[PDB]
Amino acid sequence: XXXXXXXXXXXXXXXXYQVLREKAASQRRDVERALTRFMAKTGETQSLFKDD
Amino acid sequence: SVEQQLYYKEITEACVGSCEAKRAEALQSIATDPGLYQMLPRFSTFISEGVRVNVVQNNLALLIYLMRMVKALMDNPTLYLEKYVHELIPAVMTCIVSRQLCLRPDVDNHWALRDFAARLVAQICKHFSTTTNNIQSRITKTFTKSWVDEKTPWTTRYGSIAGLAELGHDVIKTLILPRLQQEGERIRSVLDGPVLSNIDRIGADHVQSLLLKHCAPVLAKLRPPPDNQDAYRAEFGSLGPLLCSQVVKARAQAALQ
Repeated sequence: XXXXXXXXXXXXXXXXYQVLREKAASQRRDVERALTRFMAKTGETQSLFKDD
Repeated sequence: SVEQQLYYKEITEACVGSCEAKRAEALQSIATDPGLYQMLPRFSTFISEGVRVNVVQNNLALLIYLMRMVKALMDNPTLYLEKYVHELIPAVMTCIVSRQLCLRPDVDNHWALRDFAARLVAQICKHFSTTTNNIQSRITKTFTKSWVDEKTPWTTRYGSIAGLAELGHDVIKTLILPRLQQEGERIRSVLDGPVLSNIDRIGADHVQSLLLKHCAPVLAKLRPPPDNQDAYRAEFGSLGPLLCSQVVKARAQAALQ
């Protein structure tokens, strides 16, 4: 069958529900912290300690 | 959700707005984002369509903004950029073509900034030739068809010579070397004859600058540095003895270590 016949390729399955929504919530947390740092260092700033 | 398009709106308004501190901070932001994808299709689509619009509108500042945007896309060790490279290869290289529809002098210096965009093309060729080998072959065939033929403006010849300059050592050794002399005779036809085509004159002048100060070290490696006038006779006169002088400067820079 290595020479005559053939097959078909998909090459992408994970199917892990809890892992998928962990990845989605981690990406949401990353977007939160990224925009947090962005407009944290962008605009008018008052800190918690001195010069955070 | 909602924060995706908020980040997209603010990052495109930082891309268009000329706040220079916010410019550099957004570039370092894109360079330092862990896990910033799924916006990358809309990011690259905005890049390609903004390249088309800025080719139509001839705004060099938005062009260098988009090239720094591509540079910031390059400097992330997390972005598997592979599947979207087919959108970045036109969007950069359409910038390395366009038909001199701007103003002349300082935009010729901005064509040198598009040679820095050809350095970006060199970084793409360094990081993405792992395909069933197509990318470097496609870019070298495109640069060859730009470089060889006549009816090619100085923007196209300039960008082709700049891209083949950025591709590296044996590109200059094997592809520029044979018809170096014929394009030198083309510039000699631009020289010594008519006067009032100064776009083409200054274009051929810094074409000569690229040719000299990038083809000097490969001839310094191959050809031995006696016989400066014989090296000029072997390389159509006009390169020598500035070819041998820049070869001596490259030997001094190599011996500087």
